[PDB]
Parts: sequence; structure tokens; C-alpha cells
Amino acid sequence: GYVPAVVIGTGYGAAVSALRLGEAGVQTLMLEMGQLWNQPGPDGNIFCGMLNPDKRSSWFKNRTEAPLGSFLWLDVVNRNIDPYAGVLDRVNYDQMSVYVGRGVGGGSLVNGGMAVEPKRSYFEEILPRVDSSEMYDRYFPRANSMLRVNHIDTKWFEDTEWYKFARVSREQAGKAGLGTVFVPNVYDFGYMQREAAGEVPKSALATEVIYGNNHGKQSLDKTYLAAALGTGKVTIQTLHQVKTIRQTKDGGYALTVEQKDTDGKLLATKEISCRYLFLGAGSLGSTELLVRARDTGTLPNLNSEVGAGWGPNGNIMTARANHMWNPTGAHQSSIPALGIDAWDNSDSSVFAEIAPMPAGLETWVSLYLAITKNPQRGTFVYDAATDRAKLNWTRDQNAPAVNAAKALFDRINKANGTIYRYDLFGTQLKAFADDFCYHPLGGCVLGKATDDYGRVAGYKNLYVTDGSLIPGSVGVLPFVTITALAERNVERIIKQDV
Ligand SMILES: Cc1cc2nc3c(=O)[nH]c(=O)nc-3n(C[C@H](O)[C@H](O)[C@H](O)COP(=O)(O)OP(=O)(O)OC[C@H]3O[C@@H](n4cnc5c(N)ncnc54)[C@H](O)[C@@H]3O)c2cc1C
Repeated sequence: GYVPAVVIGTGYGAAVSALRLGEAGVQTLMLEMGQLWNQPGPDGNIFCGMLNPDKRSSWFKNRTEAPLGSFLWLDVVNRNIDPYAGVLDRVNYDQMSVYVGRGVGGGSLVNGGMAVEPKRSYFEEILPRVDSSEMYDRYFPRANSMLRVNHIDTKWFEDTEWYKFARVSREQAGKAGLGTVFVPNVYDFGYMQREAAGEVPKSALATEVIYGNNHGKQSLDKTYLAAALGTGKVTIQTLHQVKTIRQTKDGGYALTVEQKDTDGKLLATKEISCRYLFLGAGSLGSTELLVRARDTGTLPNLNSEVGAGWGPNGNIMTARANHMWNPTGAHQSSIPALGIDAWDNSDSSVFAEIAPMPAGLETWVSLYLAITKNPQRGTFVYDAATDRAKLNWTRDQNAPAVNAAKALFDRINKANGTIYRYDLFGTQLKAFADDFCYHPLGGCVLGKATDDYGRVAGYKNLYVTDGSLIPGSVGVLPFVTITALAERNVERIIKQDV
């Protein structure tokens, strides 16, 4: 059937879009391929933890996997599982593995909650056609408030065993002349204190994050999506994956949508149509839909920029071996609180999350997720044979990112007399993981594949809302930018188009 607006997906771009559409009085249907995560499983919790992964941990895989960095300690808990509609999808391309959330709330279900605005000067560099004053004056503040961003208590941080890991890297970094910053979060830090005090059920303090948090984390189901449903104008259908998009002869849109069960069995195909179509299927999902539509002839006027301009936000993971006298602790909160800010917009820029590790015993390891400035980009290319959009990114394209991360951490190692770990990312000596991505950006870049508000070139009433808009890099953790951009875009779209 027909509905005025359809939003594909339920991550950040989608959630913002649907809230504002509903507040404007536009009846809106959101289509989400994953689950609504609200049923207690066999342990009485909705989500599995990192020390007890089960089928809920994985989107249609036959074995659980350890968190990147943690294989040496967490492979012992891996198990064979039945392919299931779990929460975390490791999407494998030829030389890149991209990790994305699947469910109502998208990546907000599985992410570390870190809520960071980009440096304004870098924003202005990457998106020179966008008015940065309205972003910083209006839309970034609007996003932080509605996302429920909050700040850790510095005294508690300084005192608690749960953040020793962070203080160790802070102290090590300082010897190299490098500074740290507190990173705001959507995890309720007040709740986290009460966890540590034994007052409330633990989540961050019970090795949960990447397969969901049973408590504490204000994911989008709690914030934007709850509010959208509250408008009375928004509904969400789950286990509904959009496969194809076409325009109708009179200029609306028609979708083919597969409904599955949690075992992946096809229950129905349906046709859904609309006047307004908003893509919020993520960098991978939105881009795949549009590349497919262009190359199978259902949206024949899409431009050549659809599929282009993808990057992994410069993501590189690395680890240092601490001196024995600098243990990182057996008890590490699963929510990062500090970053190393070494980002000056030059090619040596690094913003590095000080990442906790879930092992639960002392390992002396400090883990980092570096965000770098690497101009290399990939392209999604439709494969008509398999009906998939393939990302053509090659491992060598991450060399600039590796080089920047290594220069930063080499400073820290020299100042402290420490060395890297070489064994965390497989048998082969490898200090820098260079073939994963938690922060996929691009594929439908703002102003390239779209106009400056995400209107898809070649089409009216067709919008892209999500990380596919971003030109490959933001220099920080991306969801605040995605949210704020979406606020800007949907507001304008509603005013001028709807
Ligand atoms: C392990 C991990 C840690 C991270 N930590 C942080 C952090 O601390 N801070 C930060 O800023 N960012 C972090 N991120 C990144 C952040 O989560 C993403 O940048 C953000 O979620 C992207 O939002 P989006 O709206 O583009 O898409 P997503 O949040 O990915 O949402 C897309 C949604 O669309 C659905 N979908 C896809 N295709 C279809 C289709 N065809 N039909 C129907 N539904 C579809 C998906 O299932 C999903 O629910 C992390 C991500 C991961 C995986």
C-alpha cells in the first residue's frame, strides 16, 4: 500500500527525518530490515554481552567473533550459532570489512555512544557549500540536546577503577606532548556511577556495548524514535528490507520490500508506495539501493556520482604494550571516555579513541581507534550478476591512514620506551588493523550525488539522509554530524518541498 512518506532504515538520518516529518503532520512509515530489540532472550536480557556472545550478536553468521583487538582473550568464548537476525553485521567486501548495526535504531544499538562535534574549520573544509554558521549555531546544539548527550563526572572518572585504562593512556600520551579530551556520550554517566556502586544492573560495567547495552545507553529507540512514535504520525515495520526503488509514472515512488522472519525465511514480498521517499539505510545500504536502481534501470537518471566518494573515516586500530608498572586494569568500562586530540587538519592529523578492552583480566594492553585524514576514496560498483553493490577499496588505499596513526603512536612509544603489540589482529605480525571500518562515510555525497540538502540529483521528492552524504571523513566520531546534518536537511525539505 501507499503512505505519504516512507523512510528506509531507522538509524540517525532516518530517525531525525521521521521525527520532523511526524511533527509536521506527515504520515510516515519506517522500514527496518532488522529487529525491534525488546524481547528478553534465553538469559533474560535483550542483548548478549561480549563475554557471552550468542546468535543475537551476529547478523546471519554461523559463528560468533571476538571484538576487534580482543581475539587473544575472547576467542575462548566464541561458539557456533544458527544464522539469525542479530544486532551486529560484519559486511565483508574484497579488502574491507564494514561493521554496521541492524535493528530499530541502527548503529545506535551497537556503537560506543561517543557524541563529538567536528572541528568547525574541518567541517568548512569538507563541506564548503554548507553554511557552517547555521550548523554550529542551530543544528549541532539541536542534535546534542535531542540525542541526550551528557558528560562524565571528572572526580568520579579520576577515582574509579573502571577508567584506569583511560588514565594510563592519558599519562603516556602526555609524555609525548599530546593532549586528551573528555568525549561526551549518550550513555547515562549518572547511571554508570550507580553501576559501579552496585546500585543498578550493570551494562557498560558488565562488558556490554558492541552487541547492545541492556541498560544505560540512550540509543535512538529511546530518543528520536520514541519521540517520532509519540507524534502519532509514524509507524515502524521491522524485518522489512527494501530491495528496489522505482518512480511511478506520476512522480511518486514504489518499493519492493521483503518481509522475513528472524531465521531469514521469506514470508512475503510487498509493494509499498509513497510521495516522499527518504533513504536512511546508512552509507552501505542507501548507496546500494541507489547504485542498484541506476544500473538496473529503475532510477535511470541518477548521476555518476552515486556510488562514489566512500571512505572509512580514516579508521585504524592499534595497540601498545604497557610497562608492568602501568596496568590498565581487569575492570574497564565498555564506554570510552577519553580521546587523544592530535587533529590540526593537516595530513598528520589523528583523533584517537582510547578504547577499553573486554578481557576481564590484566593484559597491559592499551587499545586505540585512530581517526585519520586520508584522501583515498572507494566506489561502490553494482554487480548485476549477484545483485550486490561491491566496494572497490583496496588495503593499499589505507596506507596514508596507517602512516598517520603510526607517526602519532611512534611519538608515544618513543617518549615512554614502549613497543606495539603485533599479535592482536591475526597470526602475522601486524600492529595496525587497516581493513575494517566502524564509521563508513560516503557513497551518496552531499552536493555530488545530491543537492546541498540531500535531494537526489535527477529526481524530485527523493532524499538521502544518512552517513552516505558525508565525504568520507569528519575527523571525529560521526553520529553527531550525521544527526545535525539530518536536522538541517529535513527542516529545509519540509519547508520547501512538503
Ligand atoms: C562498533 C561500532 C562503534 C561505533 N562507535 C561510535 C561512537 O561511539 N560514536 C559515533 O559517533 N559513531 C560510532 N559508530 C558509528 C555510528 O554508529 C554510525 O556512523 C551511524 O550509526 C551511522 O548512521 P546512519 O544513519 O548513516 O546509519 P545506520 O545507523 O547504520 O542505520 C541504517 C539502518 O538502516 C537499516 N537498513 C539498511 N539497509 C536497509 C534496507 N535496504 N531496508 C531496510 N532497512 C535497511 C539498517 O539495518 C540500520 O538499522 C560506531 C559504529 C560501530 C559499528
